[PDB]
Amino acid sequence: APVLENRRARHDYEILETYEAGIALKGTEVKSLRAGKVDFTGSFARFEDGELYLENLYIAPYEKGSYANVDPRRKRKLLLHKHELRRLLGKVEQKGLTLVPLKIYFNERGYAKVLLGLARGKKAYEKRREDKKEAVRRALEEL
RNA sequence: GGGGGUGAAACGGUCUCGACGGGGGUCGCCGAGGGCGUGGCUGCGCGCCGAGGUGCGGGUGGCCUCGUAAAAACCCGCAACGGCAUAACUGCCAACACCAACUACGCUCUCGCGGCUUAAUGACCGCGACCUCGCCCGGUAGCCCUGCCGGGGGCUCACCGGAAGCGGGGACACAAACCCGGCUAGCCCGGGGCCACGCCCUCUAACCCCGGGCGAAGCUUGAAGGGGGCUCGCUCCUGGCCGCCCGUCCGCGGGCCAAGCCAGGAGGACACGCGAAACGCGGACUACGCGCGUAGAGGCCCGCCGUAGGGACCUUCGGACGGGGGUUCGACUCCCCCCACCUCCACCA
Repeated sequence: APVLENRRARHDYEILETYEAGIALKGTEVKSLRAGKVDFTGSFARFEDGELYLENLYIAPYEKGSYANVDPRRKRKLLLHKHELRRLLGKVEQKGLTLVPLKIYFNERGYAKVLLGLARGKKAYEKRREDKKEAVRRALEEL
């Protein structure tokens, strides 16, 4: 369906700030999300950058047999002017509240976008002893 | 085996709200103290020799060219530089140290009886020692209080000793081999007077200090002065020397002074100064030597905004429907047409 979502932050983690970005991609992914595939892969980013390069994300290839696609979890440009794209960047390197795809989707005109945020929900902070039990019961179920 | 469903949530209005990459602006980064001279000064300039570099340069012999000409080298560096990146740790496998129960501890440092400190048990303390040390009194040797008034402070186990008082043991680690407290160093022999409006003989000082004497030998008082003994002119300052010629070199000329002498005067010292004159009109600047013309890395102005060049950035404009060509804003669709993988079709050798 042309609006779906990525639940890897909605029972697992969830957001502290939300943003969205258009993502150019080579047409070979379009029918698969428009029909009904979704993703849950761990996106990351690396970002001493002018824009904000996302690392990893499946829209899925469209398929019958082999088709003409190339792996979707490659780098993609992210639409938004540099200054407020630096607002999405503003906390991305804090290693604890971290970049997540929230909802892959298309706009009304059929071009692809991703709702994005920065999130946590397992533990108050990692690498502590105390709150790891809440990261394996609770933060794989609730939020 | 081929033809075609189809790889899009819109017949076209399909301008992902917003990326990039060319613009519109910039103009700071950006081969640069935002400049450069195709130009000028001082009676027409300027020297008496000297410049240059390999890719980018530190260094280095004046290699060498060689004056109508400021024209062609090199050892070594730059080469060297050990650059990773989120949101879920609790798993695999590992460990920790002194004493008097007893042999010195209260026992220094060779012996002998009691005590009783864990039984320190004849070494401590109350005491019995040859031989040495100490207190306390006496002597050769040591005495640099060398005045009197109260007391000649007064003697050292050094060299010898327990006698007039006495004690430990092989070390009880000394103070006197020079001392306290009062009168001007008294009592008294004796040296001597200098420096600050120059000093002292006279003076604020019985003239005096006090180095010093009797158990053994020689420098001052002064805060102020008329005259004298000392090194003095009381003490200093009035005119000849000297310092200087004004863009680089000078034609034509030549006086005075900050200040000591030789030598006269003036105030109370050497506490701080009484008016004749050092430059001025010009003679050149290779146009009077070797030379020529912008000499060849002096010193300041005058004239061209030196280009906005040399660069890279924002927003903003141009966008990914499997690719690939039409094209009124895109266009597997409206149309030509390439590949996946399926769906429909005329066949045995």
